[PDB]
Amino acid sequence: MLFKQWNDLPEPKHLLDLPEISKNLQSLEVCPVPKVEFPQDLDVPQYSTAVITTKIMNPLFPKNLLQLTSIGEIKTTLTVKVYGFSFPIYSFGKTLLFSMEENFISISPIFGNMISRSIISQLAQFSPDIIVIGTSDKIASMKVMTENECTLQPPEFITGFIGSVLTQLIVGPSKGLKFKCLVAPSEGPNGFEKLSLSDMGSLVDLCGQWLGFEPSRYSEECYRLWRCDSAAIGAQSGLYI
Amino acid sequence: SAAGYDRHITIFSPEGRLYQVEYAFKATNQTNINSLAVRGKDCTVVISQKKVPDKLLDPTTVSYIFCISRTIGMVVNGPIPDARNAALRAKAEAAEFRYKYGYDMPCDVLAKRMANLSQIYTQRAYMRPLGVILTFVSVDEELGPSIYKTDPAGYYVGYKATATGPKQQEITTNLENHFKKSKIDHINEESWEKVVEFAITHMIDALGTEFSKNDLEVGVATKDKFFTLSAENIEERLVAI
Amino acid sequence: MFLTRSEYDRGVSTFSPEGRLFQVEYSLEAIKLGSTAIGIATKEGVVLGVEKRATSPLLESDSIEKIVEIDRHIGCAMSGLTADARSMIEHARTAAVTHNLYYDEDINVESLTQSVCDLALRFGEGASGEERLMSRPFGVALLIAGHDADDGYQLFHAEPSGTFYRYNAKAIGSGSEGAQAELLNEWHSSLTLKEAELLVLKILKQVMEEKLDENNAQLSCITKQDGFKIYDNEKTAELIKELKEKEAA
Amino acid sequence: MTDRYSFSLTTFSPSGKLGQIDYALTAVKQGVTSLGIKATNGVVIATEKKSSSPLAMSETLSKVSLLTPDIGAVYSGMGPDYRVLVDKSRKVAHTSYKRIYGEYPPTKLLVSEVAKIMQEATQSGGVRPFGVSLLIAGHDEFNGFSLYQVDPSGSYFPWKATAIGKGSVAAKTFLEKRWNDELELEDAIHIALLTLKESVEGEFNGDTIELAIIGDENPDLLGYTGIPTDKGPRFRKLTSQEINDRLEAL
Amino acid sequence: TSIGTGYDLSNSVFSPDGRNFQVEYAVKAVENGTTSIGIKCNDGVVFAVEKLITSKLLVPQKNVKIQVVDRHIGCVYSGLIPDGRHLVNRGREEAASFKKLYKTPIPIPAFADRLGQYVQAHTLYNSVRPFGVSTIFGGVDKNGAHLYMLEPSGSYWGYKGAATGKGRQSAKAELEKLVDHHPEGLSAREAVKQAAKIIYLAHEDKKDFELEISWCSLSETNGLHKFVKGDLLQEAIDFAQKEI
Amino acid sequence: MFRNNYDGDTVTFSPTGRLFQVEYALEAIKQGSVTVGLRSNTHAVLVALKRNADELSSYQKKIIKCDEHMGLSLAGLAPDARVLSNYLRQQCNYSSLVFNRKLAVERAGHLLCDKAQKNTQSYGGRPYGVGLLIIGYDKSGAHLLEFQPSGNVTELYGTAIGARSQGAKTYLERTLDTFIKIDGNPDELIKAGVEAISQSLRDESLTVDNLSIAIVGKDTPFTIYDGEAVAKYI
Amino acid sequence: SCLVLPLVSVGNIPQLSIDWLLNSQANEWEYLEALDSKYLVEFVGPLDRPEDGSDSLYKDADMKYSSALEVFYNKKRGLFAIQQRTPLVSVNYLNNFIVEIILPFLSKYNISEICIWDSLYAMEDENGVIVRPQEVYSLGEFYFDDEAENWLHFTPTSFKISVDQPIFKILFQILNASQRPKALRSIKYCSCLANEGDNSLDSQQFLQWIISQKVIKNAPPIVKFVRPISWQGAYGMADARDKFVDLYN
Amino acid sequence: SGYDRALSIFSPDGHIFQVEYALEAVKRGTCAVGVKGKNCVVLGCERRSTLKLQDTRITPSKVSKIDSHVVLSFSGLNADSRILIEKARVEAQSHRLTLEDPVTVEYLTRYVAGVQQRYTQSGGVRPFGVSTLIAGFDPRDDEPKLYQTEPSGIYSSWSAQTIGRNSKTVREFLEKNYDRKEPPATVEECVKLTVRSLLEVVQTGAKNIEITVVKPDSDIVALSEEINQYVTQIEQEKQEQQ
Repeated sequence: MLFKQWNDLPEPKHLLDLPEISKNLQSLEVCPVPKVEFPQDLDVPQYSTAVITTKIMNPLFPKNLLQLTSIGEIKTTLTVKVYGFSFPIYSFGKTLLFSMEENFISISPIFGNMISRSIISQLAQFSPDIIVIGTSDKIASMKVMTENECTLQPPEFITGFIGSVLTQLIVGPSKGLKFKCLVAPSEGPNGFEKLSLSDMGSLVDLCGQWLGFEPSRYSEECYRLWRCDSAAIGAQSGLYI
Repeated sequence: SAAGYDRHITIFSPEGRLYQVEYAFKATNQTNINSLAVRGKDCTVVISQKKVPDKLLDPTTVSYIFCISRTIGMVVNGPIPDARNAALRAKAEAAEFRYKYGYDMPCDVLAKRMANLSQIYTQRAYMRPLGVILTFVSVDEELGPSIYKTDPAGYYVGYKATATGPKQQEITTNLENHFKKSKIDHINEESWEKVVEFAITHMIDALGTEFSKNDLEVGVATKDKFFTLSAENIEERLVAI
Repeated sequence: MFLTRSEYDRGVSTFSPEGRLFQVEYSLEAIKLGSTAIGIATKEGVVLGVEKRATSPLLESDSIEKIVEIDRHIGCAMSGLTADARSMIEHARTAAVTHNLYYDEDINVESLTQSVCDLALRFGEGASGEERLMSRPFGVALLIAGHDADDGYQLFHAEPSGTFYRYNAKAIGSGSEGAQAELLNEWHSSLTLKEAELLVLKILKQVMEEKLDENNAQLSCITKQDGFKIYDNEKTAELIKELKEKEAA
Repeated sequence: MTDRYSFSLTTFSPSGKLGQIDYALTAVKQGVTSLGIKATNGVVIATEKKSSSPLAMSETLSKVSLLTPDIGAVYSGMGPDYRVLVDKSRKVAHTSYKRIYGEYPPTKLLVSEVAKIMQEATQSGGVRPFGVSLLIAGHDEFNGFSLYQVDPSGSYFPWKATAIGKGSVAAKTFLEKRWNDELELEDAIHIALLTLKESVEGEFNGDTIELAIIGDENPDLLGYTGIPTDKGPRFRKLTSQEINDRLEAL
Repeated sequence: TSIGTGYDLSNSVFSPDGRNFQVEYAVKAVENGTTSIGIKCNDGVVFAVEKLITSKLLVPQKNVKIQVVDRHIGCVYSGLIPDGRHLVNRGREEAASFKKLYKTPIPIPAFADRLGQYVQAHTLYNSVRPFGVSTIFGGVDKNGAHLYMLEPSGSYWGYKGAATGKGRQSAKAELEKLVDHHPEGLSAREAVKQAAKIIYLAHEDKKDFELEISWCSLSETNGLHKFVKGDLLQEAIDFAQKEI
Repeated sequence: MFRNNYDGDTVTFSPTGRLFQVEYALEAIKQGSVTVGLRSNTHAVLVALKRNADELSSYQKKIIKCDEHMGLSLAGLAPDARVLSNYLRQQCNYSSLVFNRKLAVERAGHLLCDKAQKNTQSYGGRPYGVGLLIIGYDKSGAHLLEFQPSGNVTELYGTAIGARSQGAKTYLERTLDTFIKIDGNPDELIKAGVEAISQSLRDESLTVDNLSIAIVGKDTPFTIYDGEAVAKYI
Repeated sequence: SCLVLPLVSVGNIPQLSIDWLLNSQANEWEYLEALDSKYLVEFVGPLDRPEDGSDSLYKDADMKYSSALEVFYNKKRGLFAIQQRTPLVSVNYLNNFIVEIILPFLSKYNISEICIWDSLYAMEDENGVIVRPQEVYSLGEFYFDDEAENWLHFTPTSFKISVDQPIFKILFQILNASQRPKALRSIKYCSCLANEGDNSLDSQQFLQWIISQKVIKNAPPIVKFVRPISWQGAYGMADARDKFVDLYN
Repeated sequence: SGYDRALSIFSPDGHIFQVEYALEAVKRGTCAVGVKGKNCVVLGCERRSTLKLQDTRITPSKVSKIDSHVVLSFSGLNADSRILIEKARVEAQSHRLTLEDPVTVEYLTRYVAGVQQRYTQSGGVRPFGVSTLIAGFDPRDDEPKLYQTEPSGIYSSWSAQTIGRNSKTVREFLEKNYDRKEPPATVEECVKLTVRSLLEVVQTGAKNIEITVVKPDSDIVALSEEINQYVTQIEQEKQEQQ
């Protein structure tokens, strides 16, 4: 190229381009807070294990093999002088599952914060098994953490809905809970992240170990779910080799 | 400091200033080398201070004085890469002028040509000015001894005698005092050796220091040719005075 | 250690810190917005099936044509942006006609697919050192079917990334995942032409929000004897009726 | 691709103003004052020759340049831009008029060409607008004497008398109070000297003032004798001695 | 002042102090390269490179760190390998053109000037980046032996002794000590021994290393650039080990 | 965090003196499968593990023939790999047709370095993100070259690139003297390469559909075995 | 009695200065408490320690993680310092953050001083609040005793304030609050002009200027500048350069 | 958002925002309706209220006759529409010269879409903010042809389509009143349907409705006052229904 455009100067990266809630940038007034409502008929004590993750980890939970069933949903509403989304909750065996759908284009992090607070408040009454599955873009390799040991490097950190859940578990209103967290490296914006084959395999192996299933069938089903045009893989087959 | 798009290209600031040109002027004086040019009755002398802080460097390879053509010599203040680039451009321009117009290029016309190139650099967005100050010295057949100087801004002008560098103000003041004392506007010596000795004494008085044979670089322009004095000639001049 | 915005997914000629090109991934995401297109290649020929997703009732049935004829021995189906697909189809037809003119023979399907992938690679450096002709990569995925003496019946999937694969049965579109799973679980080499057509219709009805009918379902076939042809509405309706009869019992 | 074009360097502000042109005007207003006043039988152009460290030769650098034997110009702003514009104006005057009609162009047409060049500069994505303002004084057979002012935007206006640069408002007021319809060339020169005397901060001698006149023909400056129809230059530059003699006198 | 924010994202931008920060960043990249030194004896030039012992899978025959431009020109560099290799290729093209035109080997100062012009031309536009290599080259011509070092800015100078890389500073001191020990002159074999000694002194980082020494002298190699043979190389290694 | 401000293009250097886009291009290699290359004295062998999108997809053509005496295997980005393979084919044909001379392996490596270095210093182009393993035989014997897309070429007896290639490289380095003296029996060299590439497998085994072999030699023209042809080698 | 509240601004100079402030002298600073972060993008991270080999600010041994919005306390000089890692969600939630998070913290510990650190980009100066670009830093002061019911007074520095700037809304909410503390007396505002990039040295010089101006009453001088260990990972792996042998040599 | 400042940038969800912004600019202009009859095509357009001091003698017609058998209407920016119409007429004449056969409706629509696509392939150009309706008959039969072309270069075939501001109401009216099984057999029925559809959004149908009728054999008759008669008859029938 003879030259590059003079006006092609990037904007400062200090502020993220998060979606706007209210069109009034000079409101000078308190902004309304989203309201979250947890079902009152979920019967939490009937289940002794709850898993909190996002939609990207759907291949880790095959439907037919685990016998997923629907019980109730979390309703989130917000009024601005209009946002409303449905959060289904699944159940396999005796274990509940929350899989929030992140979308940095249309869904603000405040909804995720409210949902995480509601879920942690509801699940802290009985203290079941807590398993956190998520991804961070600042970690070099896969990380396994518990409530007593932090394996993250000083530069590495976890942000997002999983980060909100971990914050509520550690320094939130409800403390003392025991949790196991599995974090895998990823790239991309929230709700559109991508993984690698090795990371997917490691996640599948660790999930199978922590869920108690035969490695052969579990791995076969997980691989079939990954390769069936899953959004997490992306274009690994079409871009590399 | 600059603010906006006027940091990488040459456009007007809100105060009507070109910051890149001023920063190139700042870059010119980063070599910490001072030069002097004085015209005699039938000769012109340029003397540049030579610094060799490193004894692992060959002194004979350090030179900011260039022979543009048979009669024109050039002295550059600033970094040596842009100095050599300007030297090659000046050589090409002088040769092309001689080829196209049938007679040797005078010093003022070459200075104007370089100034026009500098103006191109200062107006074009994708081109940058050369952070060097050029001084052409010759003995023109129509104007006698001639010293002309051009800067990154595209401004050129002739001088009775000139000084340049970080400590140019003291040398300029001493030259003005000498001219007021004599009121002939040039040097009365009829031999170029005497003019070189006078320039050496003036530089010693202005800078308040004594030089060796390796601390000076002298070029003399006569009617027929411009030649750079060697170490032995400078030593002979020092021994004489 | 602070949260700052990352801009590695803006420029096409920019690598992610792990070495990925997010523009191609976004192009695939755009392709996912297109309607479902299915292609099944068996020893009796290749079958293509698309859904005519009509945004308005007054839209013409023949307006939407996502199954084209690259050549008498090469048919194509598209999913994604129609604008880029038009240029890709025109280039493929031009290449086929030029090959016929200069060689007096039909072009192999693999050669045509490679040519289309070379065209799709134009957003960067060309295959033969050619310069850049596209500001952004394509947003269309192609299913190319054909028949030739070298490899019998061939079916290929071509991506904007410039890499193509050979598939026995490939479905890409809005309902790509479910159709792909059904093809993986319900395919065998003993499928006949009728069985493949019925399977395509059943999968389309499975992955369609509205009721299946010939208005929003186009079926085309390519065989050695009759080249490439597209079934009309009457034959598709008869096939749908037969599928309903066989699924009832 | 992203190499065959460049975005426009001059763009409109939300208020409806071109920022680069305004900044060029600001740069012009920071330059040395240059003035021009028209008489009934001539035009006077004057400027102050500001200098660097007093070792340079002021005669080598001239801020008043002959465009055509009957048309001259002065500037306020940036020197190299003025020099480039002067060279281009001389070349355009020769190519467009002298080589076509056999005659030098009138003042208005040359001013229009210069304004067109400057406007093309302001409409480009590769160069910034020029940073000079030009006072052009000329004479032609069918329009007599004329004085024009050209701005960095390419807008030119006629003037009976005007001034640009640092001391422009005060000079404009003084010239308005001094100019009259019956003024002559000597009175115009005297008024121009008086106006310059109020703006120079240093020595007000002939070595720091550049003055030119569009007066009558000068057969002694033609360079040859023998053709009565041919006339000498109508543009003359006053020497230092003449300026000093006028300064000592009224 | 080593980090100029706001004036370091483009190649050809002057900072308010009047500095080009891309050039200084290229210099910083050079400072992280391998140590290479060059010495000038009475009638020749010696180059020494301290290389890291890589995997044994590499062929120890075709892998040579010191680059050859022309029969009388030797060259080493520190920085980025692709940039140095491209610069060596350009130098080879220039030498070939000069010899093809004027029927004589290109003089060292002319070669240095052409290389400096080519390197400096890459600091004039924002569509290119400066080379991230410092190059120590030299040779023998009709005027004698010449040794030059060229910086990423395009500035080149002639040196009695030049050093670059991680262990440059101490090496330079050793080079200065050499000038303080042999002011009158130096022979080629003594130059090889001292180059080996300086490389051994300045490689104390640890990971085993290897030494590569080449020389070009009129009275030892008939004015040609040749690598030091096994006997003299082993002698130099033994001398360097004994000196420590 | 401070790296994010200096990784926009290949023209920008970090304050510490880094070129991050080229580093990312190099890191893009490990996203591809594993390929191994090795030669003793007269034959050069490439072994490649092929990958498929799913069950119904075909397998990627890891090894592509460049000329009767030269071939390569690719690991990394498919577009850059195809561009460089076509470039090498064109260069071999150009050398043969113009100079009446077969292209040398070292000359091909120099050409690849020249082409790759240009995109690392000029704006408007993306650096290549594919590594190559080239095997050839010429008048100087058998040669194996590893080409790093930063613009680097190394000559070695054996190596391996791609995902999980560290185990194969360690095995090759440990047993270097075992296979470096295999002269005149290409089958042993091919089996040694297969054993080397089997060390990089993780929860997978070599089959008849995901293994490809390429062999060149003195009297053996460059040939490629795939499918049933490699069934004898398991 | 003095509170330091950094803002997420251009170049993160305030926040980094906070990292300069705490880790330069970790003896006098200890972790105090984590505030509610419902209005942030709060993260979870490990502990951070000074590079010179000092004890971590988190004295308690039962905590191994960290949150975004945290408050550290200096009991020797009674200074509260806030640290934020993730930016505030949107711009219309500043009012809620002021009147629902830091509002209880005011009058929770009876703080008698507020200090706000900010960095402004000179390019986005739409309202032209900058009048003397010769200087780089700027200071403004406000007293409740000397003022009843733009509204600030600035020292002879580089620069009123723009209505769009966060500082104006912060001041409006602090003054107009119906739950404001009775012990709040003085508000001080330090601002710096700088560009985006590696602002470590810029942050250090900004902190030096703040200490020299004695904006904080109980701010001791710093004689040795020590970075947190996390800054060693700003460019990535510590030995990343050694890895690319083919690229660096 | 960060992914909307260029036409060559893909969004993470798979959208090009500049195309959407061009569509929004299109939806800002006056309405335009195209209806296909059994053997005729009707193009209706909405004219903004004419000012008192505006010359009505040479006021431009919203429907431009590209060729003796092909007409064009637009919605969006007027000057860009003029540029597109000029290019389309030049291309039609060039095709007639080159192949001795007048252009078909589909070919001309494809050419217009191709021009609009080409004006999206560079970062230094602004795409046309015009959506066009092309109507006519192929010059060898009596089959009506109506096409809609969008700024992105996408062209589609319709039987009754509305583009412009408040086009949802007219589209719903056409959906609830137009049936492809029984298209209006006569020209009068199609004209009445178009006028009634336009009246759903036009404040005053006496001076803000323009009707053009295209029939086979390349006739093309533009209705004058007659539109006022249709409006009055529709009002009378509506009041009779009341």
